[PDB]
Amino acid sequence: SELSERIESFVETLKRGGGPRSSEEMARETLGLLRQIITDHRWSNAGELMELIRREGRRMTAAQPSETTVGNMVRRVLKIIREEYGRLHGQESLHKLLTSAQLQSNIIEAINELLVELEGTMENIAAQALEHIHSNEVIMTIGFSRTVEAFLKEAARKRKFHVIVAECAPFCQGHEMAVNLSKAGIETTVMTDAAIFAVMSRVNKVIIGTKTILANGALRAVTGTHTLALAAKHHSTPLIVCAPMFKLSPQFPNEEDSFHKFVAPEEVLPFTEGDILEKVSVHCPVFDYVPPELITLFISNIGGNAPSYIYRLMSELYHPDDHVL
Amino acid sequence: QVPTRKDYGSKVSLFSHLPQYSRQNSLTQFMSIPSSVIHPAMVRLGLQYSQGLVSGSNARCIALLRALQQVIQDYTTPPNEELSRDLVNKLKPYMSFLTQCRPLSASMHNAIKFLNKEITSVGSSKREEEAKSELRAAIDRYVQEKIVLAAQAISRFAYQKISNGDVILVYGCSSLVSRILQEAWTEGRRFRVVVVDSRPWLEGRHTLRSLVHAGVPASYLLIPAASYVLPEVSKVLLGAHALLANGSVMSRVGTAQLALVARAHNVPVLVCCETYKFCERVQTDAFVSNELDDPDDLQCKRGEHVALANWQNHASLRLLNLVYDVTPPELVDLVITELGMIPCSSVPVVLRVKSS
Amino acid sequence: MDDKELIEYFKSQMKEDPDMASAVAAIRTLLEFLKRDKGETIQGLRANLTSAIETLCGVDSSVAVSSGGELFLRFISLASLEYSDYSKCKKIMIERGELFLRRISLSRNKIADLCHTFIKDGATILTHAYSRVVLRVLEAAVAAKKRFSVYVTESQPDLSGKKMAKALCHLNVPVTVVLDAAVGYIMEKADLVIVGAEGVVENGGIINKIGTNQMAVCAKAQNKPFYVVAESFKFVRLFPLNQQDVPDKFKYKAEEHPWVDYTAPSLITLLFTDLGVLTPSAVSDELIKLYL
Amino acid sequence: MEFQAVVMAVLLPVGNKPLIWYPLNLLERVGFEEVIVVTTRDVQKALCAEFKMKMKPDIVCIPDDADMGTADSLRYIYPKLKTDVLVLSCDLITDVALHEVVDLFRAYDASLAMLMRKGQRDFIGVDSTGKRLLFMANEADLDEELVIKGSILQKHPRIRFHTGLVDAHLYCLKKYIVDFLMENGSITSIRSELIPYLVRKQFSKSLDIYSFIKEANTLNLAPYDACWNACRGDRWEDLSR
Amino acid sequence: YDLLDCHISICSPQVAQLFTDNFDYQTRDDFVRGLLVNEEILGNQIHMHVTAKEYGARVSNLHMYSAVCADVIRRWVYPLTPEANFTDSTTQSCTHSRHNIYRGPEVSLGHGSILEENVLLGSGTVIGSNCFITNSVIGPGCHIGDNVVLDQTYLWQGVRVAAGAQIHQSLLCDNAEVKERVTLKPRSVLTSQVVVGPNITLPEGSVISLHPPDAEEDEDDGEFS
Repeated sequence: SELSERIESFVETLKRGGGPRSSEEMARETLGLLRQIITDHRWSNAGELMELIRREGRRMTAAQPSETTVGNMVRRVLKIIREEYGRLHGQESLHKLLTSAQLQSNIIEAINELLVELEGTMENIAAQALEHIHSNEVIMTIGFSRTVEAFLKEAARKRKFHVIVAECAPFCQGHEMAVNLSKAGIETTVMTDAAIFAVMSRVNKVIIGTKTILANGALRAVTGTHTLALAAKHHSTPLIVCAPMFKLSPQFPNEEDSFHKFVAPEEVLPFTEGDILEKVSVHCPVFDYVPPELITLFISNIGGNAPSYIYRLMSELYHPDDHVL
Repeated sequence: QVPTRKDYGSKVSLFSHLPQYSRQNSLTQFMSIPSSVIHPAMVRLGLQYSQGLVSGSNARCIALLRALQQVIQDYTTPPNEELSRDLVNKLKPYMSFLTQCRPLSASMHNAIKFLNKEITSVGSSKREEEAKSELRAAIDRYVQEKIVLAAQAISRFAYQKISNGDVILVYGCSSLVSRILQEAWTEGRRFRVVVVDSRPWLEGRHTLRSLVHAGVPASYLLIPAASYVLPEVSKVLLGAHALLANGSVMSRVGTAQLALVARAHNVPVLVCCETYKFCERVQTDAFVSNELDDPDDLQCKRGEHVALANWQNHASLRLLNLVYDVTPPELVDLVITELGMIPCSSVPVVLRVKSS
Repeated sequence: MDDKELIEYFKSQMKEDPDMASAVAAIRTLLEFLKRDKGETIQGLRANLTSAIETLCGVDSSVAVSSGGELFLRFISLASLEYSDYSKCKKIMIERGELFLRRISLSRNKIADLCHTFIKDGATILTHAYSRVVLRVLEAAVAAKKRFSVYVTESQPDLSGKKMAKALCHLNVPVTVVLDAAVGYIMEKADLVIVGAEGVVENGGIINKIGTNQMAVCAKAQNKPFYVVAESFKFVRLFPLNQQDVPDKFKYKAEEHPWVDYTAPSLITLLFTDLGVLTPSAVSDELIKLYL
Repeated sequence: MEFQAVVMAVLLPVGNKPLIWYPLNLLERVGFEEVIVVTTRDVQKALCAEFKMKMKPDIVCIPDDADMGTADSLRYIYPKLKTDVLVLSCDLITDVALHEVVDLFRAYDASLAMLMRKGQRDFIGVDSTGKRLLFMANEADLDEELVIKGSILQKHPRIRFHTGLVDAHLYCLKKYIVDFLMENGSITSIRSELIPYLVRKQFSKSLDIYSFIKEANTLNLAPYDACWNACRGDRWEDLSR
Repeated sequence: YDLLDCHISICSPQVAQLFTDNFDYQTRDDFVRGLLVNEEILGNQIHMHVTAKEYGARVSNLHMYSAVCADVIRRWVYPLTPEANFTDSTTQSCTHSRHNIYRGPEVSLGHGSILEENVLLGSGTVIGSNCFITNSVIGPGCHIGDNVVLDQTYLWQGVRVAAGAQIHQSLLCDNAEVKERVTLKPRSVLTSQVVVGPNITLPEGSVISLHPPDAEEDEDDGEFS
């Protein structure tokens, strides 16, 4: 009842406009909502609970497939029920092929500790940040993302370096990073996207955030990230991606081409142009697809990793059956 | 003498050697209204350059040549002097002032060199009126053969490559590309055009206004989304502001990005440029020779707040506004000139044959 | 003189000397037709000559024939440039054609006497199809008492590779026939890949046998040197942007089986023409200089 | 040379220092080695002789007829005109950096540049940027409704209107404007008819008209109150000069 | 003059009182003009808010209907989108592709047909062979023949079109039908199950309906009487 109306409000907020802007807020709200779902709805066996979770997660994902934090948090919860059921009652590999009613409290405590560990991902990333920045380095970022801004603005407490931020047109939110970071004395620079390659030779390394990392190591980021990665590969400069663990989602690029997110073309082309708006077709995607071959490293709350290892993290977070959801 | 334009705002350390002025600060505030340095063919062109009333390289060259035609017409020799040298010695301050208003381009450099050579070639025995008339005629012939006939020949050449049912990608406001596409569409070619624009000038809309006025189907998008649209793109066609002896292409900031992503997507790249735009000087990057425009154009109004409003009050904050960049030759597959369809590596060869 | 007689003249010139290049025979046919034409106007010469050019191109769809015809017509224009009178023009046409024919006859030996210096003793030679120029340069290298291994592909459409293998065994040279799909597997054992060219495009890329492009790409992947040999008259004012852009009049008639591929100049180390050893830019320079 | 400074007078050397001296000095503040002044003849065609007692850098004076407006004065003085002109009035006390106004005449290659100030009856309407004026009229020729054409709104859909603004009677004008003035004798005064005629003629290779807005000073108008205000402010104005 | 009337107003109960006092007022424009002509008495200043980053319009005629449909298909009113399914109904589920090609469930595109751009297909539609549909909207459950050309048209639910027809800029209401060898000129209208007979080309301004007098022509199996 009350939980149902809260779920409906959450779905409507996702459909219209994200209230809690930070992805961490999305993860915390999704986990809390799943907590009241588990506590309130009645179930005898784990199967009906799993299918109810499948239905609710399907509804929430269908509300807005552009962002996948809700989806992979739901998948993590489903794996939590699977693990708890296997523990209280009793991974695909060649070894497997050759060889061969009180869990509610355990589920609740698992979700609680998941929230506790999710709280400190930013702090862990900041703690390990200092080992990848040396004095008088040149760093370039794209758009706005709180992870990398915390990264740099804490790693500059003991080091001095230069930072270049390219505005992510049309949503010129790189200016926000520039202002916030220059309010910490970092000697930053504000730049357009069209100049990326023009300056890319004189950059030591490039650190970027992301919105979602796929299974193959390819990621979905803000528009223009693919061009930056291509320039990096051309100049062979290392590329660092700062992404917490919950931004890892088990889908794959070729899925119905509902991958990008197209917004109103008002930002790209103002409505004041007039007559020419009929014969002209305008596209304003907000996300770009970066292949895994252009990525050098992954920094998460657990440490450093290579893209070629990303698949393993998939097996430790999501059961293969719950990919389709 | 003419004063020196004050540099506005702090600059990036890597770009400390380049000047950076502001559109608000006009040098004419420190010059006589009845121009006493020399006749005011200076100030009209200098103001239209500094304020950005004329942007196209061909437009800049044509305006400069018209202004210098007026200079020659109004010029008179001083007694006990030779025209062939006094004219150039007097013309050098015009170039200094024009550079102060806004740095010159390769096309204008070539025009100045050509006119200086023409003035030097003028004999010391011929009469004043004959010399002035022949200088004006030489300027007219240069304009004709180096712009109009060159554009027509380049359009005829490009008509071969443009096939039916393909997609052609352009960039920015370039007169040559727009004329090529319009003439190709005139001859019955049926195709689409994809327009890529970039902040802060946003001059790409210009060519869009042309394309609809020519009835050509078109599409418009910003530069960062180019990687999204290239898979359905069949050809990329770019205008160039200059060609260097090493085969590199000096052009607007986004040109190199488009070339690199097109190569990464396996798409042929065409560069259309006139022979007179070829420059002998060479460079390997955009840092050694560029031009920093007014950084105040970078400010944008998102929502109800401008993030970069008081950027001057942050000591650590820096803004750069590049206007030019260098595309390496290995990413260029064509140079389309009146001489024909050549590879980039043959750019110096043209410089050899047109020099004599 | 009629088109048929031209056709049998061309075919007989081909058959009498199997070693003669196709473009050489085409140029000889054009010169003979000019020798017996009884025309009076240079424009009348140009129309008949170009019409015979398309006639021979229909007879033989090779790029070399079209390149030779274009070179011949440019030679006609060059001869007529500074001769207002027509009889003096015609005599100069004949004499310069004789000189041109003898020079292109000696061109193959000129290429051979220059190309063989790059064959390191004990190295491995890789070749695609039956090209007479590479055979001649291998003969020159053998004459210098050098030892080398040779691999040749089979050129699946018509097995000219086996014919080249026979012609090389005739010279007592260690040669091995390999499948067209094994080039990569052989690319590791090679030291330098020399190949003939059907034709040369503006920037230095080569129009050649269909299997050349993949071999060039594989060699570039292994960073092995890649040398192409061709004569001067094989130059042409064409410029494809990719394999699709090649005109269909050269691909076929020589499901889908094109006989021709295009190789970009970025994958070519050097060219060996009678003018000398050339970078790919030199071809574009020569074409620019020829046409004013 | 392409500007020929022209001073209108149809005045009286009133004040602490002669009135006509105040604008003329401005001309010598920025170049303008030579200047043409036109005097009145209804009172006496000899005020030039009285003005010849000043100490300006260089002066040229020309008498006129008894009845002659500003446009009539230009019609008389045309044979001495060879290029673009800069018409001023004797009654004008301001410290404007003139280089702004001519910039509008310079950069945009306009056919007319004027100076207009925030006064402290006649309506003007400029575009959004506040440089190119688009409409102008007076309540004398308007009964109750102000009329705007459709075409001007098609080309400019946002017009900003000003009411209490005061003219400084300073105009940079092209030569063909003077030639057109020659072609038609129906024009008698510049402000009264000539400027609105051009403004309307901008919309039938076109006509460009620009006005620069100031916020510092006006001209010494005919009313004695304006003269008193000018006298009060003259000490502050001359403190810098 | 650059403003567009979105027909959106923020009002006070004073508006209701003024309406219930001023009997003659009938429309919003009448109220605005009456208040702006009755200035000194009950001053009641009217204020304005202008937006330039969001979309708002009011459809009032076929011109505005076509303009609004074209804008909506082109995502001008985001988040409102045909594939967004803001009304949670099963039928309006859609998938978004390149060139704004919106496809519903069970469309079954025929061989050789081409959807060029800005095309929305209702669920249950059937498309023939070598069809060319551009800048148009097709309602659910429609049926289209072979070699049909549709440009800037709008087909509601249940519309049936025979093969070989050419349709430009017209509107076809629900359950309408068109026979073979029929060409529709721009701005044509077909309403409420009117079937156009074979071998006819309607003029430019062609509005037809079952009701005799209002429609310029009324018929059920032809266009000639």
